[PDB]
Amino acid sequence: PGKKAPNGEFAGRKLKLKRKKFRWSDIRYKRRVLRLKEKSDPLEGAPQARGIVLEKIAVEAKQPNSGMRKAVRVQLIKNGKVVTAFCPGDGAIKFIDEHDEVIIEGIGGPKGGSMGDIPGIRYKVVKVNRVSLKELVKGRKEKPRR
Amino acid sequence: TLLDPLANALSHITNSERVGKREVYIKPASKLIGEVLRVMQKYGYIGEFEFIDDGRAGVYRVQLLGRINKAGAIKPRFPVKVSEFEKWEKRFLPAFEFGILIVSTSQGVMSHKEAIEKGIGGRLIAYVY
Amino acid sequence: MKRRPRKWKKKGRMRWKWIKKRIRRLKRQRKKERGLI
Amino acid sequence: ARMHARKRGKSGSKRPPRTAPPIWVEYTVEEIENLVVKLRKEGYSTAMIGTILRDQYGIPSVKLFKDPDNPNRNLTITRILEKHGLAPEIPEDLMFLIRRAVNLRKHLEQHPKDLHSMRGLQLIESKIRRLVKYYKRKGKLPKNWRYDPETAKLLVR
RNA sequence: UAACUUCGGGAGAAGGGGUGCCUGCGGGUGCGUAACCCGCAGGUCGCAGUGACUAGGGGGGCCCGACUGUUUAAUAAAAA
RNA sequence: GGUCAGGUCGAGCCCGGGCUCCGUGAGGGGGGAGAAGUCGUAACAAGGUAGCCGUAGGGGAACCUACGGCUCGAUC
RNA sequence: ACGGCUUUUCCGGAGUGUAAAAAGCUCCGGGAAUAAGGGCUGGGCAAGGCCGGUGGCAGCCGCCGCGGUAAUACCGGCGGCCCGAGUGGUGGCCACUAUUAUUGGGCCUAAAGCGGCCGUAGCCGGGCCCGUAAGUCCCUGGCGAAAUCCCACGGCUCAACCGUGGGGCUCGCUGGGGAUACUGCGGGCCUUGGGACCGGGAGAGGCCGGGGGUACCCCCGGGGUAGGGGUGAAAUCCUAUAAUCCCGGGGGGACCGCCAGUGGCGAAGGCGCCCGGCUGGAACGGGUCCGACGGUGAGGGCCGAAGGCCAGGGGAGCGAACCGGAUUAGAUACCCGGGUAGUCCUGGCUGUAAAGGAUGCGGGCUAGGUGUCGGGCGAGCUUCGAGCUCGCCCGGUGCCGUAGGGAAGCCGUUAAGCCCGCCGCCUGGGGAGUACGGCCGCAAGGCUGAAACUUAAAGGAAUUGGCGGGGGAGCACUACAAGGGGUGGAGCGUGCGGU
RNA sequence: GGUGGGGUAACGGCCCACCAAGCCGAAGAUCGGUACGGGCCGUGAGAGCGGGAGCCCGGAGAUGGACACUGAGACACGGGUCC
Repeated sequence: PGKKAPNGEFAGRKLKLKRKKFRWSDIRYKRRVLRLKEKSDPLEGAPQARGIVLEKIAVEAKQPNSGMRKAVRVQLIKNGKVVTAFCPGDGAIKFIDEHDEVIIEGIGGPKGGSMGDIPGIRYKVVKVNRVSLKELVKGRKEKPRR
Repeated sequence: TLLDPLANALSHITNSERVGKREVYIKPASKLIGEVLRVMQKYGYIGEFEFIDDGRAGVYRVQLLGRINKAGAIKPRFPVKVSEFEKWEKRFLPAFEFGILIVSTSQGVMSHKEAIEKGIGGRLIAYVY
Repeated sequence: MKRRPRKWKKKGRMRWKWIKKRIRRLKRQRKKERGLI
Repeated sequence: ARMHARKRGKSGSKRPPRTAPPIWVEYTVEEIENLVVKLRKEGYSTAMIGTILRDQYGIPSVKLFKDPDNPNRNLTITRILEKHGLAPEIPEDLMFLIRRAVNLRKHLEQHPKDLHSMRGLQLIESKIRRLVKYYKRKGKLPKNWRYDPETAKLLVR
């Protein structure tokens, strides 16, 4: 309800102060500057991580969908934190056993979180015993022993 | 309160041109306003203008010809060199050499075209197109 | 308390006055538990 | 608009554009100065002196007459008083504001519950401080001059 | 010089350094080179300088009674 | 270069007090997801006592009542 | 499929290359001989409405969405579309995003104007004249290494790469000369903005003091007998110790009925009996006075409904809590009968509201028309009234409306239009105005104020329909009203549910 | 900050004796977090935003610290001493 201020020739200090003050309302800038994601990231800013399978679980699909989604509980070697990782594939869960090391990798959801009808799951299994889960599911490669 | 008599004059001229008036009065008057009006009259944007004494700063009676699309003051009065006129032309004008940027220079008040011809800079005070 | 007039609308939510009363009761209970009285 | 009420009243004087005194003025510069001195000795302020000159003596304004002792200046009531050694010690508007602030404080000490009059007093003190700032900048008041209600009583008296 | 707090306290919380003798200066009140008190620099001795005498050990939780006070003279001083 | 004295820079160890954090702790508090549970029906129509804000007091729960206020109130 | 042709590449040799090797380069022999994968196929987005399998499972899905026995969306086969020695997946930065807005965003109803004023630094500031060149502009010396960037030519086959020249970059610093329009600084002269003063008027503006107005409650006396009150219906309650009701007196505490009006005065909150005293502000008419003294204002100060708290008074009527009577399946309520705090005065604290015009404040400009309040001017009436009617100017206060604005509702000289200023606030919905910390308060509470995690919407305006224990017009014996005969009670015929 | 010195290759509270209360700060002191600085690099039509390991210049370090000898140059990565 007025002309946007300050506009004077010698008001650069006030203009800069106003811009700096109101740039903190931007959540992206604030998170990047304060390193909030690094403070709570289980992967410690890594694109991929390695861990050990603790157990195999199934998750309800969110409404209005319905179905089982097979996932595993993985304890990261980096810091021992326990996360839940999805197992993409028609028969992926069959190829994953107990006490098997796996490579978990982010899921391409909005921002950096979950995707689809499986909230609470942010990671997916890519490699099992240094063998790719896609090739394991498609049958081109045979799972090793470890 | 009143801060920019020149900006008031240019806004009044623009409003009267939009509403279709033929004659306007500028009050209070000043020598900068007179120089600006002289430049616009030379470039053909306004008709005859006359100074009237009233025991005050004075009044300017101006005749309009319906040739102005938009006239406005430039604040802050940015200093500009000879080689920096292109960006201000892009900022304030629709096409190249369309309007005039009224600039206060050390040799007087003149349009940016005459300033470029003389090879001198100044401070942007107005724009008319 | 800061003003959030968007919360006074009753579409799919209970009354803001009673929400405020419940929150104040909770705050007093927490202070009493912490001993600040 | 107004300083505090923010109203847009426009009542005031409308002086015609003039450069010389009108030809029908009977008195001259010397008699005008003598009349100004006589009215000041009678005890009128500058505004009342000018009003009396306009009303009774038919003198439209003293400012229309050129100063005989200064070619670069026009005549003025305060200038005449100061050249005759009768100018007020402090500016008249400041004196009036201080006087009515003192009177209002005297009323308020008997009526402590008059909060509206107290706000009026606060506005009067703000005006006083504005004028004091201006006169300090212009050198019309000593650099150590300050407004204090307790010492304002002696100035009023 | 802490938690806590009734903002008064807790508190001398806790904790750390110094302390003799000799030589000579400075300061306060004072007329005073009378009397009392407070500092400074240097030298020096012992294991130890408030050298004897005089002279608190301290801190953190819980129960009860708010506190000072009174009581079974002659087995109970307390939460009574 | 040994030995005895001072004078300095000074690692390491110990004690006390600040600051930046990090891990956990039986047990409590609200918050969010959960799908086809129990109690009542608070709001949306004048929602069946118009709704709502501020303060205050009560009630298993939505909620109820008192004073001041708005219409983001239907009929008249 | 047939008949031909070369050899980039591959294979085997000779020179040249290299410190010596290797690669490369020139030449001979053989021969198409040695060489294509990755994602995708519902939209966004180019590509199939084909077939086989699963059947709310398995699965897919960045988002919207698909899958329930006729799946173009899952798996597979056959087709196809994109790039191609590359093609997918994840994290990070920029653009996308005018969702960080100097250029260049918003704040009536969607996120957002401090509840309201005074004012300090800062920022922005009226007209003219002279002086200085600090900012500003022009010219000229010393610089801001190279590489990197752009162009032309030249050398490795062209290119990448390198060389020779020109320019740019290092957001600038510094030695001098010139200019004076604007800003800054110093001086002079002004009145337009803002203040001061005078005149006649307007107003529930505020404080203090004194007189009233009915109404209501209680007490006394007289009259008069049986009910009174209250509700949809009742009941609790009052009443024989004489109630409700009428009349003659006494006492008390709140509040100022009609007139009263999108009327008036205040920064806002708020302010209606009369008279006297004190006191604040505004409008009008001013050839009056000062001479830019101005606007907004981070911190800070003052005022601030109701309610609540501390201390002392008062307490008629209402009335949180509470007690009792009703209704209901239940009714901790709505209804009724009582009633403490409170509502009232004095000295203080709290500083909160849908404190709303959901719209910060100053200035200039952009058609009008029509009410009303105050002042002034002109004209006409007059019972000569401080009276009436009409017209004009200024300042307040309403409605309709043109240009224009907006998503629209609507705003539209009292802008939510265009322009010149200043401060405050907003950056998807929750978590949350919460947790921790700090300040103020006797307390209740007030101000400041996040994260982890969760979510694809939340939110606004408007349209069609449907509904309302909303309002109106109508219609109907599968509605009623007025009537005639019946079913439902018994046996049986028949058709259902169940067994 | 000063008056007088010491020391240094050199000026200097760098240090010492004496004399005063100064110096910094809402135009963001002090404290805390992060970080080698620049030429440059990535992106965008531009304004701008983000990064600043590889090459060049400048600065630091040689397991964490503290000391010294020799030399124009070190308190010295492939010399020395102690913890």
